[PDB]
Amino acid sequence: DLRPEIRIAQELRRIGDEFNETYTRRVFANDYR
Amino acid sequence: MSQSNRELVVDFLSYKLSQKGYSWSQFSREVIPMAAVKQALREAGDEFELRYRRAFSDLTSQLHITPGTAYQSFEQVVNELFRDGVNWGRIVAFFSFGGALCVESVDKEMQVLVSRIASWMATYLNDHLEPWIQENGGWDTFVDLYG
Repeated sequence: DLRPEIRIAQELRRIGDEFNETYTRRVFANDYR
Repeated sequence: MSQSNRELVVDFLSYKLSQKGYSWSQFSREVIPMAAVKQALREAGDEFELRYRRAFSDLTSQLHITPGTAYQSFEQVVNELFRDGVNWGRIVAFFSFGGALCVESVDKEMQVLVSRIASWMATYLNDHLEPWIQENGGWDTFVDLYG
């Protein structure tokens, strides 16, 4: 029951955070040197 | 605030418009070249879109975009996206959203919105994202992490 602007914005937030976690995880996983 | 943000917005929007067969006038290492920043953003945007493009489907219809209501809808979406924090992924989502709004507006013969959206994006970057960007290593760091 969310207005369009909020529904879209929160979907962008969720996928944006997921995307962020993906790259953060890649850095930590490969920084032995 | 630097002119870098506007440069990134124009490059990114021009790039996304090119992927839809459109050409836009574009008018209206602790240190790296902006060319590398643009490239990193283009790449992140593409990976982001390939993974989640269903989220940008018919935004113009969903948000009932018209020239007179575009600004408000854009601002509300971006303000809520960053309501509880900022991070590089959300910034990529922000660029992707602006790109999709631009492409979909041209698709509906509302091409006048491209330069406007570009301006609203630059302004949001400089007035609400720049403080965080600078405190988090700047674009140089975005590249180090997403490049």
